[PDB]
Amino acid sequence: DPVQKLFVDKIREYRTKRQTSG
Amino acid sequence: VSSILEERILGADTSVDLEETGRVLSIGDGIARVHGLRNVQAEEMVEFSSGLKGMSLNLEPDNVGVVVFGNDKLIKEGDIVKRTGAIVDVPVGEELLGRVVDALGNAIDGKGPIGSKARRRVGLKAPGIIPRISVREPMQTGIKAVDSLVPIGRGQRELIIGDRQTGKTSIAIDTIINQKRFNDGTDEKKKLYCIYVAIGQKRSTVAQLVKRLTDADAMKYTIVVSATASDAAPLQYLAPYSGCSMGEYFRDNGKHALIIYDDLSKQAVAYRQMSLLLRRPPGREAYPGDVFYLHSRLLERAAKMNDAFGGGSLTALPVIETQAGDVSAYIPTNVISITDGQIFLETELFYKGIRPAINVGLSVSRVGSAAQTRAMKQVAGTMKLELAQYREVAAFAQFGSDLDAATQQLLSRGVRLTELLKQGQYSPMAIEEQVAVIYAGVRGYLDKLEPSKITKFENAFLSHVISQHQALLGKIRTDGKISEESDAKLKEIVTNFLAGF
Amino acid sequence: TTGRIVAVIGAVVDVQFDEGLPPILNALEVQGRETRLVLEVAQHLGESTVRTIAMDGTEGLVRGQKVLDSGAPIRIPVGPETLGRIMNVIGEPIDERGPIKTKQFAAIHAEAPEFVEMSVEQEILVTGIKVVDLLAPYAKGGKIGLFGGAGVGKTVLIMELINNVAKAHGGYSVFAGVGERTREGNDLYHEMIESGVINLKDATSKVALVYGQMNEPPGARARVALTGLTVAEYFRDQEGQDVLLFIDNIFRFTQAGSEVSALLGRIPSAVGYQPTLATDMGTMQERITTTKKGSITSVQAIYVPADDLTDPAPATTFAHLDATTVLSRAIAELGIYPAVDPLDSTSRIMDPNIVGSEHYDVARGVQKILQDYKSLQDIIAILGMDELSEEDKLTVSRARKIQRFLSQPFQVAEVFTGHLGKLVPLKETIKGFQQILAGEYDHLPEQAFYMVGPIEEAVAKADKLAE
Amino acid sequence: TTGRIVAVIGAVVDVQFDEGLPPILNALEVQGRETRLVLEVAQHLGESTVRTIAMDGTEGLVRGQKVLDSGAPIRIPVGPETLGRIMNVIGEPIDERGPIKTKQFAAIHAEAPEFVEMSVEQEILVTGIKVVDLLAPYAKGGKIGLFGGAGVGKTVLIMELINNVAKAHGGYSVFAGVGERTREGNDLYHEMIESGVINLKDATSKVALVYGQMNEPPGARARVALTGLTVAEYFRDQEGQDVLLFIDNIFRFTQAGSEVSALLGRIPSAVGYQPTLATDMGTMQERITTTKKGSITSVQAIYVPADDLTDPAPATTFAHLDATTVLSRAIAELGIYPAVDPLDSTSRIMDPNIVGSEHYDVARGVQKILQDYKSLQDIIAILGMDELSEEDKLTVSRARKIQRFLSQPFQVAEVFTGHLGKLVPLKETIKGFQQILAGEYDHLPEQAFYMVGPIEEAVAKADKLAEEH
Amino acid sequence: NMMRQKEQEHMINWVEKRVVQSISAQQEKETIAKCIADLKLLSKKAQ
Amino acid sequence: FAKLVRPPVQIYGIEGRYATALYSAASKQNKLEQVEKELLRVGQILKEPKMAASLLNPYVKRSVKVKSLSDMTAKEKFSPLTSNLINLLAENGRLTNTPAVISAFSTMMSVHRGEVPCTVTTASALDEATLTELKTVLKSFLSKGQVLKLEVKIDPSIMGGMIVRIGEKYVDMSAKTKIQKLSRAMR
Ligand SMILES: Nc1ncnc2c1ncn2[C@@H]1O[C@H](COP(=O)(O)OP(=O)(O)OP(=O)(O)O)[C@@H](O)[C@H]1O
Ligand SMILES: Nc1ncnc2c1ncn2[C@@H]1O[C@H](COP(=O)(O)OP(=O)(O)O)[C@@H](O)[C@H]1O
Ligand SMILES: Nc1ncnc2c1ncn2[C@@H]1O[C@H](COP(=O)(O)OP(=O)(O)O)[C@@H](O)[C@H]1O
Ligand SMILES: [Mg+2]
Ligand SMILES: [Mg+2]
Repeated sequence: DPVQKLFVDKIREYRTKRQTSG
Repeated sequence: VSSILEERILGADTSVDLEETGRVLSIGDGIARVHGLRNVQAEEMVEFSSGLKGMSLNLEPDNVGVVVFGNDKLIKEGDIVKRTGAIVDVPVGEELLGRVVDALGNAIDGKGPIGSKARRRVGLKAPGIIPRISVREPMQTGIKAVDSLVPIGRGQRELIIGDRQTGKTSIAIDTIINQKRFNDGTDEKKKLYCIYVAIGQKRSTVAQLVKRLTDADAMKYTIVVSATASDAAPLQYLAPYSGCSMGEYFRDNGKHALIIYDDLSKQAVAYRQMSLLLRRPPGREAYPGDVFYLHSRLLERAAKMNDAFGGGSLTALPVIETQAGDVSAYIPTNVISITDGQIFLETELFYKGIRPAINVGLSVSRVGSAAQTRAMKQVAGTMKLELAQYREVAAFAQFGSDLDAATQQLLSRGVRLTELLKQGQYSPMAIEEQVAVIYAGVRGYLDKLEPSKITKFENAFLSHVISQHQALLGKIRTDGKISEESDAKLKEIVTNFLAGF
Repeated sequence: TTGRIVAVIGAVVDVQFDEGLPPILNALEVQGRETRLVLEVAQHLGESTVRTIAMDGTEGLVRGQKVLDSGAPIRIPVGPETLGRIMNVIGEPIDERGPIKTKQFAAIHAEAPEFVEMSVEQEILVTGIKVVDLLAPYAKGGKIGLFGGAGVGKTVLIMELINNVAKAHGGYSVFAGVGERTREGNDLYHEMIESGVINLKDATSKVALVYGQMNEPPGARARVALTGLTVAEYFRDQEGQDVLLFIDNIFRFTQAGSEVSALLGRIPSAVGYQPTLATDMGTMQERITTTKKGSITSVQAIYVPADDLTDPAPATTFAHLDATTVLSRAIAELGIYPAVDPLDSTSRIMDPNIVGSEHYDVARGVQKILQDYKSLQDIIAILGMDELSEEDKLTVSRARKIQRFLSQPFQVAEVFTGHLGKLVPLKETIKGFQQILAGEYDHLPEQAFYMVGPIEEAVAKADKLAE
Repeated sequence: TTGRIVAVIGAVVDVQFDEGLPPILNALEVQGRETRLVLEVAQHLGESTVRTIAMDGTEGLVRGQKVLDSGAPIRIPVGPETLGRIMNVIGEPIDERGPIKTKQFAAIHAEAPEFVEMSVEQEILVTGIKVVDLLAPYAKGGKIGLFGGAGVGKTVLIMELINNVAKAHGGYSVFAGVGERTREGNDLYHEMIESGVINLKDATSKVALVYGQMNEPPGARARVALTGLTVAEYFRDQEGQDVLLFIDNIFRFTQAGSEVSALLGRIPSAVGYQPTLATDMGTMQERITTTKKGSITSVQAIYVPADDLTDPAPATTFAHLDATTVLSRAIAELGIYPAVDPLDSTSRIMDPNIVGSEHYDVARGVQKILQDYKSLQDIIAILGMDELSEEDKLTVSRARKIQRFLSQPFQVAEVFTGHLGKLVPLKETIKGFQQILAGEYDHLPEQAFYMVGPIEEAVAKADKLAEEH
Repeated sequence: NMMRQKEQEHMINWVEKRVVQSISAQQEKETIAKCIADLKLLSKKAQ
Repeated sequence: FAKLVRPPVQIYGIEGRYATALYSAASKQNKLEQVEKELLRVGQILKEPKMAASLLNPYVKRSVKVKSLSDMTAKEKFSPLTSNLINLLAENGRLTNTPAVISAFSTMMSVHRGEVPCTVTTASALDEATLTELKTVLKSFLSKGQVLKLEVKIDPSIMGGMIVRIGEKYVDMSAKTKIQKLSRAMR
């Protein structure tokens, strides 16, 4: 579950761009 | 919205695999020549690196000829083709009803994704000789001419053949719309789950079609596959089998289906291109040697399973376009010698005003008396004989006078019957209303009424029977025969009505 | 010997043996399938490779599968236990009744009887049908041809011929369904089960059905008439008896051959047909002959594409036909059943050297009177009965009586008319017609003869309905 | 990258690459040519080769010339700066007026709009032509086609449709002549300058032009259609406008494909046409549909070799049209210009829900009467007209009246017939045909209805003909 | 709807374009170790 | 015809037929290794400017080429098999593609001795200790006896991870494909 590097990288970037909205 | 796209990311499959692989040697005209793939099954789905698909059609000793499922602009000599191990298969189920899917069962409707659970091959074999049982039930098409003179039982292939713009798709769509009354009612032994495969048409035409079906609220039970003109040749050669498998699911699940290929003379052209480019030997009109096996192994899945295999069914109405009544061309005869009938449409009749332009002289159904309800059987036997008598002496019509009163009677009956068979567009009629009209027609309750007015009468009569004597119609429908009481009641309604008009 | 597949181009496989090749026409079993896939060699391409035509769907074949050479051409069971069964081209039953337990096997590719075997005397096969045995007599070991479409009583005529031959001549029958619609295949199976030619209970069936469906790949619709021929060659040779052989249809035989020839890459011939059309038809129509052990008659349905009687397929078939039986719709409206047309039905043996002078004079007189009546029909229709003298009205009355007397009640058709099946022997037909022509019965009402067997029953019917 | 020419057979050049191959459909620039020569890749022959069709004559090509991979398919200028500018297949001006100063380039090989984008609305268009507006009404923003052999009137009819709709149309327009005469090319150019739709002084032009006239090599006639289509596709998508797209011919496109198919090593299909006829036509005729982003009214003049409508080219094209208006030579040799065949012509918006009961029933009465007239002609040829019935001669006279009434004098045909152009609003056509079918003009001579606009002109002509009697 | 469609179809492109430049960091050792472990598992499960 | 021993790998075309013939003939007489040595030798011997120039001109009578090849093959003292093969190629006119033959034969001998092709395309430069672990783990894929012939390749065009080919088996764990896969899945 934690192994995926680029997948969870996409997830982290989506969280960051989510916070950017507001 | 980002809160929504992270479950989009999570719901993926990141894992990798040890997979086989070949490399393209050549490409062009939509035909890759992959090299390698030593363990590739004939007719198997391979995937190119760029993302396209392919169906490894031609296993030659040194290379495998794959046919790309799309523009090969994305492919180059050197690319990697990774096999998947799976023959071509498609989703099925009742999740498709109301959707629009492409040749591979991918929703091209927007409107969300398909939620099907079960998939199914596309190259299955037809049921054998024992599973089938004789064709007995009728498929009410809602069209007066089709439903009385050239009947269509459930489990029967019935070619719809005719020149361009004579009303073939219109017949198929009237058939689709008619099933609403059944698919809204209760009994599950009369529900038909129409399917409509659109091959070679342009997306504007399929869009207008789905608009008609939605207006008539006839999509809640229809699937609409579509391999439209811009979709590469393999996706048109393969759409009919996707449709026929979506229908085989119902058939072997004890349900009743109905599949309309439109046209098949464009699947044949797509297959001819696929072959000529793979360099397979050509034949008459350049079609390969399989253009009979092609159709035959398709139109032979339309069966009527017995009661031990479920009791399901799958009608089939392949639409064929003939170049100026050239029924002797290759494909028209290939598909006329596979099916159980033909509903011939002609353009001399379409412009004389006989719409639907069916040509009862050439149209036949090889089940015949069966595949009709006893009521419609009683009416249509006499109607068929009367029309046959009319046709053979219609040549004198232009004179009429100067002739024996017997042939004058024959013409004065045939004209009324011909005018009764004229029908509107997307106005199918339940069987009992057809029986009422054709009873008023064949028993002489119009011979003294001028032909020009018959159409009026027809409509008026219907409105005067639908809103007044629904009990009589229900009596005819629930038991599909005309008991002497019902016969006399019909006579009284017809006579008294005609008197007051 | 085990070769390996090396190519799968459509329905044409190519197998690469090493140790020793199989001679052309051997059947190879493809190892690793669940349904029995059988290839049949058709060429040798050098380099220990053979191009085989596949007898079933070739999806899922992998370059490298093992193909095991059987040793002899496609082999089928041919005992008497193949009676009342259905079996596909390779001899595998498809009636869901179990294995066809037989002690014999026969290869479907056997050469025609040598010249010494051929029998030199042209006999006449007594079918027991008045019209057929009178105007278009069927010859033993002759390739009859049955024209006419559907709705005119063709399946009923087939079942009646089967029954009559099984009773009169004590000879079994066969039914090779070349390209046989699956729906119509099932309907024919159940029609026979009804009429009783096939019998599921006691093993006293008179037909050995053979079906190459319309969806089976082309290589397995050409070799189904050969399966029927082998099943019937067993009865002719190993049991010395007459046999029927219905090949419905004999245009789909040429169609299957043409498709196979195109697949093997051969240049198309005149109209797109295979270059070997004539020889392909010959090497199958030449086993249907009367040797000294027995005989194989054959009633082959014919489709004439686009009404072209010059088309190479119906032009290559007619070079073999020894008869004809033009079922017509116009004669079914009158109710005269069988619908066999008397004026179109030809026959090569309708010659006084073979049938006999009496038979020939009677048949020619019937034909002439029927032609004259057909002509007078036009005058009557145009002008009226008045326009005719009695020198013509007598011929009209005789012609109506004859047209009636040609109708016969079949045994299998009891379900329709209720009447009893009458197997009128040849002599009775000849006497009846020779007498109706001699005016001996010009007074009986026509309905005396309608649907009767001999003439004596017509007399009895006249007496009954005249009181 | 940079490859080499290895073979030059006819108008097909095989180029060998040592670097990475260029994908299919790219554009390759042959170096050292006075006039820009652009090949398009169409295959990958294996062994690091490619095979390309050339858009200009292959004179002077030398085995070994260096060839530069452009990188992307043929890119052409687009925008409102290509209005009134003639263009090549490769978007380079051929009007001797200097480069096309634009900002956006577009690649001609795009994809069709997908099903979710299709627009399902349709409403009649008024072309001011009696027969067309009556029996085959033209859907606005819907593909149209003008079949018919040679010399029947396809070009004159397209000239009329331009003359009327173009000026009477707000949004831009494009005319993409594919493989037709060059004389007609400059005739159109001059006519449009006269009309003012093209101005050589201001930026007020409304029509862009594209020309692959038939002196060009086959490689450059299979693609000029795509150049014109690209320009119009831009005016639809990016400019959010209404576009008229005239193509003439669009059979030269399939013919020019057929010319090079054989050299590309392809077995030839039915009638010598390339095996890939249907899909090559589909991938083009489905970038012309109206979508939810903009509207294209596409009028295409489709040749018909030897007036055979069964030929694979027109037979295939019939599936890609809304309104098909089949000109006929049997009717053009009676002097009934436009030659339209009232019975072969068809339209998708000929349903009473979209034209109403009056128009629908007028048209169906017209068709019924014309077909009945055809049926009688079989008889009049044995009897003679005198021996006919008395109710028939009425129908034959009415059919002749209608057949003559469907003719019309065109604004561009003032030089052929010497007449004056006429337009007829739809309501008036319906009025006239209602009256003719009802018998209200059964007393007038037939030659009163020949080459007249509204019916009132028919009565005036009947007068002026009876005066000189 | 239209606004949401625009929003999401821009979000996807923006973030993917950020990622295709974020991968240029120095995480190579982790990727190589993970891939060698994947080889371990594939080889084990490949026979 | 006489039974012949098939190669381990199948090569197709002209070179395929000639290489198969030579390999089967060499397997008999067991002269495979020395046959490959002589094949490599003729490789260069057919690249000298005079020989490579006179064996392309089509106006040198065929018999002239055959005799010149025979004379050259006496000086180089080839085995009967290799001399016969050079002759054969000479008079069939197919010597213009001699390099195709020997190359194919090499691929026919490599698999005979069991050296499966491999390849590891890396995101960027790679260490050699990493290459050590790579080889030691890829050896886990072979059968019992085979050998690994790994041809490394650097590739920054991919994003991360690596692409490993082994014979045919192709395992792709490059971050680039992961990115496009994710974008596909969540689109
Ligand atoms: N029952 C009818 N009454 C009146 N008009 C009809 C009827 N049936 C069909 N038409 C007309 O026929 C025209 C063609 O119809 P349709 O598309 O069904 O034929 P088609 O052969 O499928 O056309 P194509 O072959 O071009 O796809 C339609 O415009 C329709 O108006
Ligand atoms: N001897 C007969 N007596 C009465 N009716 C017959 C006779 N022979 C045939 N028929 C009629 O002809 C029809 C023939 O149908 P069938 O044999 O099933 O297929 P086909 O119409 O192709 O022959 C039957 O339905 C039957 O009513
Ligand atoms: N409305 C018209 N009135 C008179 N003649 C016409 C009309 N339309 C076309 N023609 C005739 O047709 C010819 C032009 O044919 P054209 O349309 O150029 O052929 P194509 O349709 O093959 O391009 C003219 O010479 C003219 O005689
Ligand atoms: Mg249609
Ligand atoms: Mg022109």
